[PDB]
Amino acid sequence: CSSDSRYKRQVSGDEAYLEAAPLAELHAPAGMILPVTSGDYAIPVTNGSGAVGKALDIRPPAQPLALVSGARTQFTGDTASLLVENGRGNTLWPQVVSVLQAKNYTITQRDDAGQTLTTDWVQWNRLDEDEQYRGRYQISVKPQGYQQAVTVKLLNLEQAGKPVADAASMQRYSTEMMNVISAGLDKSATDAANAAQNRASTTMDVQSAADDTGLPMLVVRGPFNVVWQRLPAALEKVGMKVTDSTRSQGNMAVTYKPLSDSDWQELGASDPGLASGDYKLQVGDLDNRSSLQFIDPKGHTLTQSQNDALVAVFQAAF
Amino acid sequence: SGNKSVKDDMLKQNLEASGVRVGESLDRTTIADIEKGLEDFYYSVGKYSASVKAVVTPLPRNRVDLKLVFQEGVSAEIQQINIVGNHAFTTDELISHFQLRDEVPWWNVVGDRKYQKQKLAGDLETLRSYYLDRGYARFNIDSTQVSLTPDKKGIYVTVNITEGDQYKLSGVEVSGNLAGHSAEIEQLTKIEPGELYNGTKVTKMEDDIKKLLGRYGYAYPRVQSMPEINDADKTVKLRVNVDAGNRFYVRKIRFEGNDTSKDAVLRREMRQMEGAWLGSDLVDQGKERLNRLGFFETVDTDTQRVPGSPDQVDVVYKVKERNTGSFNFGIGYGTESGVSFQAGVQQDNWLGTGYAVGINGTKNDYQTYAELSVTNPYFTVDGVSLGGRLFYNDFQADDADLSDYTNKSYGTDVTLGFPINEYNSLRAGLGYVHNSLSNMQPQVAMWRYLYSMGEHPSTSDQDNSFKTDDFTFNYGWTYNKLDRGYFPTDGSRVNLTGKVTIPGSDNEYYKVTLDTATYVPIDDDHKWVVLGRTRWGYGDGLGGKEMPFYENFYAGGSSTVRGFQSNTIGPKAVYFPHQASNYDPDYDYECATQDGAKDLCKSDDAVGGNAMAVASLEFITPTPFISDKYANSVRTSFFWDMGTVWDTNWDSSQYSGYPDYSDPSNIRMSAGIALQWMSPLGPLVFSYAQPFKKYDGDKAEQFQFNIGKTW
Amino acid sequence: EVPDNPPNEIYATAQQKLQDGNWRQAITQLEALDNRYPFGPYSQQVQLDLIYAYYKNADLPLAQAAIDRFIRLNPTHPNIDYVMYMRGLTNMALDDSALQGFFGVDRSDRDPQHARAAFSDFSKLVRGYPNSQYTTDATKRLVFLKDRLAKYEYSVAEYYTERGAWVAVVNRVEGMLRDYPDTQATRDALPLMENAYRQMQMNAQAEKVAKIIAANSS
Amino acid sequence: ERVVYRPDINQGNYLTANDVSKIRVGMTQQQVAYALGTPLMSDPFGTNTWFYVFRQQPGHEGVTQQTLTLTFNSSGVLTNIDNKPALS
Repeated sequence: CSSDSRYKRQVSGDEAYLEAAPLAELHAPAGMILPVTSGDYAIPVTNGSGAVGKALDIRPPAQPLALVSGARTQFTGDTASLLVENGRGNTLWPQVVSVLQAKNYTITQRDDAGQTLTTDWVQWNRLDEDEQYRGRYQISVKPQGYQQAVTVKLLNLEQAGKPVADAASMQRYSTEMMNVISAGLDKSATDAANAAQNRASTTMDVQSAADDTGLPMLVVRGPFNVVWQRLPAALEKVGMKVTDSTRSQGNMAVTYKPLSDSDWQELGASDPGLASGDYKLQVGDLDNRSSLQFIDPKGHTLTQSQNDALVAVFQAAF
Repeated sequence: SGNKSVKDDMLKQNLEASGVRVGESLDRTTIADIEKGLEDFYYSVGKYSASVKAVVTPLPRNRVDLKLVFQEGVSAEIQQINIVGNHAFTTDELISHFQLRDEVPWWNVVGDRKYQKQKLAGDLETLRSYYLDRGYARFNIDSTQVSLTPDKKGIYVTVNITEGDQYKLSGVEVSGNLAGHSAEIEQLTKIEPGELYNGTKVTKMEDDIKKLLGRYGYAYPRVQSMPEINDADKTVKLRVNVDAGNRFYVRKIRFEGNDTSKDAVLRREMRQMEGAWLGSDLVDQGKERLNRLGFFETVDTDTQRVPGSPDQVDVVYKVKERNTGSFNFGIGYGTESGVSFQAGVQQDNWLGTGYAVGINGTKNDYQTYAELSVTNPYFTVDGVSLGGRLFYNDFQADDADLSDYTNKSYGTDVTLGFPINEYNSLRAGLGYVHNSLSNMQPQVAMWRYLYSMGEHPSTSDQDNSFKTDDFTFNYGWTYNKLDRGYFPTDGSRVNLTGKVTIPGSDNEYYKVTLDTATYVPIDDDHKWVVLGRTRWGYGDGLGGKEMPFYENFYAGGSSTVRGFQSNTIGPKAVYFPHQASNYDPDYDYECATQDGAKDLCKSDDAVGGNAMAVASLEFITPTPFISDKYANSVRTSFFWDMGTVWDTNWDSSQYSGYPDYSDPSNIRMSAGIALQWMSPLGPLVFSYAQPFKKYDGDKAEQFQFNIGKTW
Repeated sequence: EVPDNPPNEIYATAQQKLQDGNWRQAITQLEALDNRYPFGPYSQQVQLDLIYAYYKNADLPLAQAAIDRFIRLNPTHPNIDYVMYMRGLTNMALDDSALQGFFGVDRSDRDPQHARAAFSDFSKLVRGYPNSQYTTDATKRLVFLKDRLAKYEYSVAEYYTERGAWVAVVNRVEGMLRDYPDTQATRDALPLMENAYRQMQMNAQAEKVAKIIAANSS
Repeated sequence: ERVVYRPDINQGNYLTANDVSKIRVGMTQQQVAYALGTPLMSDPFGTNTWFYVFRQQPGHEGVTQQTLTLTFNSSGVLTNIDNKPALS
């Protein structure tokens, strides 16, 4: 009923284990030995420098994200490195600079010729942290061999207006800066890709060619996204209005609606005679082709004759 | 999609076995395999012509979705089951014991003529056993043909056999390393002269020898029987070769799954000591005691041979903890004449310590009932119990004046139980109770008791009081051999309780009660049971006194006779005229009062009696619609209850016109259906009963809901 | 129930919910992001966040399954020590009860299976990665678990002392000496072994145990 | 007391007159284990001693114990037999 901000970063339990009595060895009296220890429950002697109890952050370590490109990304102690698609020539530096300016981050030193720069203090906003941190970073772009990569080094961190030295926070915020830059670059790339996809209109020709399963499919000669987007409208034209759908699963369902002969010649290339029950449909992904599969309410698949009626045109509805 | 018989769960587990699982890769080459496998399954059930075809649709980012289109046909039905070569018996008799049915009678609508390969194999085994148990000793199934009509809905079965001749046992010859128990083994291999050979008898004899050896620590003997047949005179001589092996010792006894119960709580029920030679009977006794405890849903045993040791084993008891408790709670008034609340906390295993702790009470404007009870089942290592109980009940009417039937009681009780056998246990204890009644409405029974106590209260005015302090010696005896602790399926439990007022108490009397519950399974799986339950009670005064009317027995309710209002069976009150202490505007006063008549008109208020006897016959059946996974968490039964309560001291000579309450002939009866569910709040019992036999004044109540174990 | 927004938006929403502390919705978002994009730039981070959320959401079996999956799929991930520490924490959490904890019940007598598993996991973490930042807490938890397991053996030996099973008592205390020689429970149990030896009239063994006790009186 | 039922507390390993007679000095540890079975109790301290204790406590009937102590040398060869038939 009552909670506090700090339950988020601590372990589910209590610090009772910190009060356990220490282990002391047993002395063997002279003239006899003690039973030989199994060694199965022997605790190695380690160093007690790290945090214990509620002062330890079990929050998952921040792994650098390869968003802009699928190349290798890795962090080591205080620096993160992220390779990019090929090397982009000399455009990687201006792209990173523009993405940096997107967040109006201040820059003090500039080495455009050498592809290096430093950033002034930046403030972070995390609901996880009771007190907000802040620190400085250095961003450079250098070639790692056959490709050009971006590297970030976290100069220092500060919370509550005091310096920090824990590796957890350093890794967390180095990954934060790298992920921010990478997410900006990837957002630019995906916006460009979406614009290109929208510009590239695709044909709506339909076909009844089957596949390895042996059934006919209302194939459409287009990529998955566009045909999936236009299928609800086409199914609405034939009266099979969509009620449930799943873009990431392909499965979709329709409901019966009575359409007369005039309505069927209006759009939908005539009646397949599917006039009973809730039907389900599936789509495919073939960057130029797309298979549409129908199933009867009983759980069976439509025969070639059943769907050939719609295959007549099945193009204006889309 | 498309499957109407095979559930998605079984299919999904079948998928994982073949490597098809969400998040994994799609092995295309296995598609055909899986498909064929499923089709094979459909053919095993008899659903020929069924098809199972897989469709792989490509989803973006190099993913796929697997849809298994099932198109099942109509299941084939066994047209005939023929046995060729049976000259001693008849086909009808032989197949009557079969699981597969050639035909189903019109009355039987619970079975069908569906086919299954495993059932056919078991059926062949049953036929072989049938022919071998009659002494043939040569029965052989030459072949078995399973045919199928060309339309694939007429499966046929045929079995070609040879009976051979009937043999008799000449004598059992047992030899080998008998480990000095030869004399006790010759008694297990005793055969009657001229008795016919019998395979099941031989198997039972082998099992008996193995069990006999195991009781002495020989956990892993080998016993094989090789009968030598002699066709010259058709006689078979058994040859039982026995090798006891090594005597095994228990090294450690471990308990798993007792996340709540203390380890000692489970260890104290063990008859098998840890550092001692093994006894299989002792291990079984420990398992049975753990089951009878009732703290665990399931109990299993595992004797694991210690690696690298020919003499030592480890016994592991694996238990599944169960919710041992009830939390009955309710509110009756809310805002009418004040506020009220109830409590019902009852724990049989409190925090896994084994203690039985129960606290319950009711606070109203007129009642302040409170009751606490704490018992330690093991106050001594051997199992000596030490219980205790405190209760305080009050009735004041929230008027703080006269004519209110004030009744304040409170008492203590200490009990001490100890076993005498593995099943029997005695109990002895001391109790103290104080009862203070005041402003009692005159009635025949209560005034008779008061006169027996030497008091002479007025029959007209309500002004009166009575204080009694009673010290009682309590005794008891429980015989418990139930199969389980919460839903028994075998065995009987008998509980006798009683008390006698030791000299020095205000009133002298004695009381005794006797419960009984016997579970008899009819099905080998213990799914159909017959429960015979009964309860008896008798009490009476010792000297010239009489048993106090607040110790009377009450019957009728969800615990004694379902279908009647609680504590409604038995004698009814008869009120004398009051002619005083009457509230004209109240209108709640009974017939016998100033506002009403001036005779001993009989009322409908149950008062109970000093003698009680109730019986009940129940048929436990599986829940018609419930997943077998939750089979043991719900129980359905059909019950027929009988009950009667009478007052042996009722004077029929006087009050002749009024009903004679001393007659035990008036037996109420009821019949109906009951359902018990082990909910998070403990056992919940719903019951619908019709009281087809009832007498005047019996308030019926067909539907009843109860919290916690009825009995 | 999870929209099909681009991957970045889903990850941002999951991170925001995790920061806000709403474990259930963050878990749903992360499951959607993991089962929609199985092998992407988010795979490792999403798996780690799922482990953390399952732990904080008391979905311990799911946390164990996720930990096993991560360990087997990424045996050499740089942040693998964190996964081992989380497995130890999960096993230690399965060895706890809140209702009994409220009443101050010493649970050392209950099933030690999960305590043993947690000890194994923490020992693996400590030996494999001595320099990890979770090594000190792992060592402290190892000490506590060793004490608890010895107390369990002490409870069994004490019960058998009450029952009069002297051979069982001797064997249990010998096992304690071989397995947990340096715990306090073994020191407490030593007099039980001496008594068991005395009852069976083996006075030489009793004298030896008494000498051991005297040499370690404290 | 004497009326509370108590089960039999069998403790140790079973010993018989023939089995005890089957072991003689000079026997190897493996031969002794074969003849009598693996002991349930040895000396965990600095001695190679085997204890065959045979306890029976039927319950309110008295406890009877036979204890056979076998002392071996470092090589594992039996050196001393000490059979105690009953408690003192």
